[PDB]
Amino acid sequence: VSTPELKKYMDKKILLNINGSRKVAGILRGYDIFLNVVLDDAMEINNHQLGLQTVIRGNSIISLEALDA
Amino acid sequence: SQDDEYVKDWLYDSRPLEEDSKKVNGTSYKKWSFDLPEMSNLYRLSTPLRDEVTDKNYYYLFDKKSF
Amino acid sequence: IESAGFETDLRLSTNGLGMCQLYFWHKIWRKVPGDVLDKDAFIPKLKPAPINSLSRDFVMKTRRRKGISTGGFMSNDGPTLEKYISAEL
Amino acid sequence: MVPPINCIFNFLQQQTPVTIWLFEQIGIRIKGKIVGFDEFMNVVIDEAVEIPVNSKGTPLGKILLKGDNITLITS
Amino acid sequence: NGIPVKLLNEAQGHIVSLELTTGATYRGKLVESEDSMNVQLRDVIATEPQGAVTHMDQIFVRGSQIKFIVVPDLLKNAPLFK
RNA sequence: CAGCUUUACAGAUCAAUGGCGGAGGGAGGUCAACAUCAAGAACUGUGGGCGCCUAUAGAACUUAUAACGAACAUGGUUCUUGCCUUUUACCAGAACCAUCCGGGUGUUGUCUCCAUAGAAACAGGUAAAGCUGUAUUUUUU
Ligand SMILES: [Mg+2]
Repeated sequence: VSTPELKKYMDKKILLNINGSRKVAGILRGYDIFLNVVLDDAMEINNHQLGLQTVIRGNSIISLEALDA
Repeated sequence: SQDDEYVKDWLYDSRPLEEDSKKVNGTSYKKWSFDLPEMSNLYRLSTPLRDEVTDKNYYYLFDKKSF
Repeated sequence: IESAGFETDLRLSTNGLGMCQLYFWHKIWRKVPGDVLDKDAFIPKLKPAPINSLSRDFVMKTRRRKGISTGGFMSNDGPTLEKYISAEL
Repeated sequence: MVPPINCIFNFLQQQTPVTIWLFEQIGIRIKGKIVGFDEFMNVVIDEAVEIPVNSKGTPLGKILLKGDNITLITS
Repeated sequence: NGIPVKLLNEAQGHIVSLELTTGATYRGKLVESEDSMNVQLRDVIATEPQGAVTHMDQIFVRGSQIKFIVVPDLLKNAPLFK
C-alpha cells in the first residue's frame, strides 16, 4: 500500500542496478507498489540498447541511481 | 422521598454525616466526597441561595480588579 | 473616531453576552461628513459636533494638536496670490 | 504516468516485437510478442524464441512462462 | 508496525551507511523510507564489493536487497523506545 | 479457542532455585507534639570539577483574575483627610507593620474500634487475572 515516492524521479533518466551486475539507463515513464519500473529503454551494459519502451520487474531490482539531478 | 430521595434522610443533622464512612473523612469531619445524585439534590435544594450565574463574562467591569 | 470603548460599552449593554471586536486591515477609508473650509461651521465646544460640521472641526482641532494654527481662532486656507482669483471670482 | 499494468495492456493489444530477460539468469534471453496477461506478472507469449546472449536463433514456440521469474519486457 | 522500520524512518536526515545482499556499502544522508525499506540517500559514496569507491549525488534502493543499515549514536537516546 | 506469565486449590519428591523473611496489622480520632508553609516561580538531597560550577535523584502543601481561608476581623505607628475641636473614642484612605479567628500538609507519637498470619511457589491439572496468535515480487516458502 505504501507507494514508493518516485514522483521526484518521474520523467528523469536513472541508472537501474539489476540482477547479475546488469545496468539499465532510461527516462522514467511510471511505476507500481511492487517497484516495477516502466521506463523508456536506453543502452544496457561497451554499451548497446535493447528495446524502445521497457518494464523492469521489482524483484529483479538491486537499486536505481539518480543519473539526472 | 422521590426527588429528594437521598439527602432527605440526613440533610437535617448536627454533623450532616457523622458516620457515612464513604462520603466523609470520618468523625473528625475534615473532608467529604459525595456521589453525583446527592450533589444534584443539594444543588436543587440550594436554588434560593446558590450563586446562579454561570456566564463568567457577567462580572464585566464588576470584578474585584475592576473595583 | 466614533469607536472608543466600543467593546466595553457593548459588553455593558449586552450584560456580557456580546464579545465584540474591532480591526483595520481593509484600509477602508471614508469621507468624514461635512465640508472642510467653513467659517462658522459648528455649534459646540463640549458636546460632540454635528454631522455636517464634523470635518471642519476635525481639521482645525487636528491643526491645533499639530501646532500649525495660531492660538484659538484660525483657518486652513490657500497660500497663493491673486486674492485666490478673488475667491473663485 | 503509466503503471506497468497499463503499459502491458499496450503490449497486449499491439503484440509488437517483445524481448524478455529472465530472473536469476544472464546466459539466456527470449524474443517474442506479448499475448496474455494475469493479475500476477504471468504472461503467455506466442512466437517466442530462445536467444542466447551476445557474450544465432535457437528453437522455441508458444510458451506460458511463469511470470514471477521475469526481468525485462519491451514490445 | 515494525519497530526497526520505525527506527529507520526516524533516522532520516542523518549520515547513514547501508550494505546490500551484493556487499556494496553506501554512506550518506538518508531521505525516504517506508514499510518495505524503499531507501533514498543524498551525497552517497558507493563502495563496490571489491572496494572501488564511486561518489555520487543520490541513490534509491529496494528493501529486499538491503542487508543492514548503520545508524548513528543519536537514535540510541530517544524517543522511539521509551 | 491455543501459547506464555500471574493468583485460590489438593496432595505432593520436595531437589532446583528464587523471591514476601535475618517476614509483625488496618481503619479511624473536633487527640497531641514536632517540621513546615508568599519564594530569583520560588524547594531539597546526591555525587563529581574547581563558596561556587557540573551531571544525578527526587520533591507533600499552597497558588496565577495570584495566593495557606474561594473567609474575613482587629491593634499599633506614621502620612493624609472628615466629625470636630480637648483627649479617648472615632470617619476612611495610604504606606508600613503586628495580633487574632482559623487552614494545609508531612513526620512522630499516643487514644479508640476492629484485628491478629512465620511461610507460600516448583511437575503439572482445576478455576480465575495480565499480553500474543488465528506460500504465488520487499522478509517466512
Ligand atoms: Mg486639659
